[PDB]
Amino acid sequence: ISEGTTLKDLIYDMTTSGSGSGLPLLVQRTIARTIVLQESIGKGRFGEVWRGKWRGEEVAVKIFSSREERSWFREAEIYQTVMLRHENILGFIAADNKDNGTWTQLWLVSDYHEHGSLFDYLNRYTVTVEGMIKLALSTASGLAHLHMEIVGTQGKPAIAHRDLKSKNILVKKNGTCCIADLGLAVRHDSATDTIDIAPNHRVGTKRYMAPEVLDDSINMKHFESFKRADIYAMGLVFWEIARRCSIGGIHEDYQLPYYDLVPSDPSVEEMRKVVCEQKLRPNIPNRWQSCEALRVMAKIMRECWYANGAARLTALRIKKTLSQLSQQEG
Ligand SMILES: CCN(C)C(=O)c1ccc2c(c1)NC(=O)/C2=C(\Nc1ccc(CN2CCCCC2)cc1)c1ccccc1
Repeated sequence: ISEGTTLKDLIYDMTTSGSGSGLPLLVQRTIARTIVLQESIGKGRFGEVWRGKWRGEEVAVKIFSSREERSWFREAEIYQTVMLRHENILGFIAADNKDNGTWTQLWLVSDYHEHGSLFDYLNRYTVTVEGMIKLALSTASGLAHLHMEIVGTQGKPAIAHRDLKSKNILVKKNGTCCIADLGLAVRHDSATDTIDIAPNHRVGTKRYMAPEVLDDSINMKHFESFKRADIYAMGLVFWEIARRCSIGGIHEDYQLPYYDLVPSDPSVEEMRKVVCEQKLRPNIPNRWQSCEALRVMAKIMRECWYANGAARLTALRIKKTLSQLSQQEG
């Protein structure tokens, strides 16, 4: 990397390039070994997220442990060798392995966002009518790009998230959402009908798990079942976004789905009794019937919380309906 080059210039070099893939392997190795670590920003299920600084500019670094090498490679392979660079998808920068053995350092570099995740943003701030649509449209457009498959070698395979939640979705400076953490994700090619992962066990957060996954009725051979499972998880995220929407002071306190039906850190058996056995779904308050924006969101939510997978809406359908709703108020 030559003198005077900035991170903002590097983003343009990979996005407007001939191939929509990431930065070169030698360039990616240089970036990771130049990042000045400032402070630990947060932690999830795999690794620890740290706030770094490359040539003055703020950057996000995910330091993975030597034991969790599977989670590091899966995310790095999905972010690189596919061609997926979208506005509503986390802007990947670099992936590097420093040492060897038990003291192996696994790094994952991406764009930094001051507001943080949707979970931290909603618990701290109250959204407006126009703002609520912007967060929902971006989340719908994000998964629409992931599920979209372009056939002809130069395109991208169909990817299912498998673990969609408010903690996994980050919010940008302009109030736009970007999908993050693709460590548990699954790739699919329609030309040969093959899936990279080993399908046999349940994955992700139990709170956001689909009923088909919970009662083992899900057909793991079918890729559409994984796509439809993400739609149900997106509907639970859509429930909490519209809940914090204030129309003249009237707004509800931020709570996770099934907060009154399930406690913190739930088991497989406990979540099965609410979703599968009793067929209970998150409560939609009466005040939501007042305005158009809150009423349309509630209609999509019930059309995403179906017991049957095939009956649920598609990622492009939620994207198209929200785009028409946004045009009503600009
Ligand atoms: C390519 C793999 N990586 C690095 C990620 O997936 C990843 C993960 C996480 C982040 C990120 C990227 N970029 C960020 O800005 C990230 C995160 N940004 C962030 C930035 C600032 C805060 C502080 N926050 C506290 C609550 C009120 C609002 C401000 C909280 C989170 C982050 C880190 C840990 C858990 C949840 C969110």
